[PDB]
Amino acid sequence: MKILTQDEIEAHRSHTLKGGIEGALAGFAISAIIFKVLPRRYPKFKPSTLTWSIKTALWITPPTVLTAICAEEASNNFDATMYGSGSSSEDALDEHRRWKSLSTKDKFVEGLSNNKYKIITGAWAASLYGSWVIVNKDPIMTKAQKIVQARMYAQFITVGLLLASVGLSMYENKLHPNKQKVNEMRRWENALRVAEEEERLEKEGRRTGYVSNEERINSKIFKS
Amino acid sequence: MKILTQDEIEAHRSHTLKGGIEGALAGFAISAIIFKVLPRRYPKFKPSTLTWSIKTALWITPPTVLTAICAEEASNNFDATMYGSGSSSEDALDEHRRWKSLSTKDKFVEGLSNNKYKIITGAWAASLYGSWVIVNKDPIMTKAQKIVQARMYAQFITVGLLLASVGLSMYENKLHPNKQKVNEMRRWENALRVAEEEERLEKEGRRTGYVSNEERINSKIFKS
Repeated sequence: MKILTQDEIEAHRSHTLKGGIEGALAGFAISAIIFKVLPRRYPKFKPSTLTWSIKTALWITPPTVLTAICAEEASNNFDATMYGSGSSSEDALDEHRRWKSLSTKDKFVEGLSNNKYKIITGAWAASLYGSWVIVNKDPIMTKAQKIVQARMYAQFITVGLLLASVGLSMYENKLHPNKQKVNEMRRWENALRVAEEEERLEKEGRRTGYVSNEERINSKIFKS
Repeated sequence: MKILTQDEIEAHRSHTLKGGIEGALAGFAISAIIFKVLPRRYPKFKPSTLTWSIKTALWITPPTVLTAICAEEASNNFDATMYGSGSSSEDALDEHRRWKSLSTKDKFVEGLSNNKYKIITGAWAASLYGSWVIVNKDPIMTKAQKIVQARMYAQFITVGLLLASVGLSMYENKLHPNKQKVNEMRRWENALRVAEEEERLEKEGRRTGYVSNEERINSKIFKS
């Protein structure tokens, strides 16, 4: 019946929202450019069906992240009131509340830091094509080992997307986005099957061999 | 007309709640019995990986079908705990829902038919082991080749589960604006990735050349 509100201060990432549209256009450019780095020099990589899978999970993130902008344009009316004197009385007390914080920078670390991480991630991708041209001193060896070696670093740089992804859904949990902890795990248990499935090819798949691999046996039996 | 009674003065769809709980305890029996039929005759194991996945999606289906019981026990009961208000359009709206039917017997086809389909489905499972006990072949052929033949009927008998599934989540959309559904396509596009992935192994498996050539190998060893 008589209950006041608690911390009902209307304030969100409206400042970063402007960048939300700039990131949507960048996702379409780097999306196709990253896949060309390898196939750019060579004609057609036989194992190109691998890089083709990740390209599917990248199209679902950019169109959904937009949900942060539509939530702001709908929540607080952008055309509420411009800047003018008039007779303000309710907003007058809004200033007495910040007199206890005395820290306006609190909102600055939210935008300023974003511009930094924004570029730190873009350079984290080009490191793959720049690592080949800048340096490349390898003798005649099975180039395939490099194709399956990429998996190693990938499995790691990949989790950076999953972890940062769930944290976005668990945040909305505050008000009432859904109910009963469920569904969420759909992407953790599902990514596990498509992952463990690739192993059946490493154990059942027949590997190759050469004159150097057979010579390594002499050093193995040497153990006594 | 002296209150002779008979058995029950009601036949609402809720009458199915009785079998709803009987199914939860029933799967526990067919669950392990169906998996033993094949490995029971085989003195050794091997294809336990293909059978371990199909059994995973079956554990989450039965615990969710219960959503129909907890919904009927609350709905007809006190839905709004605190004093919300009173009756809503559900009273005047029931007028259009009452014309949908014509006779009271219409409620009998709801249960009387459920018992019929309840048996026709139980015989579709045992048909695989009862088909082997028959034993009617003097000569013997490659067994591993038959292990991949089941994939011709399975994928078909499986779709019977997917269709009946979305039909349950799509029916709620009728009168339920609140608590919308997450994303039905979540599973279709997902069931396709884990599916097409199984083909990558069929392209590498090059044991036989063709169905007619496989039988020609018997005469090939005869000629020199």
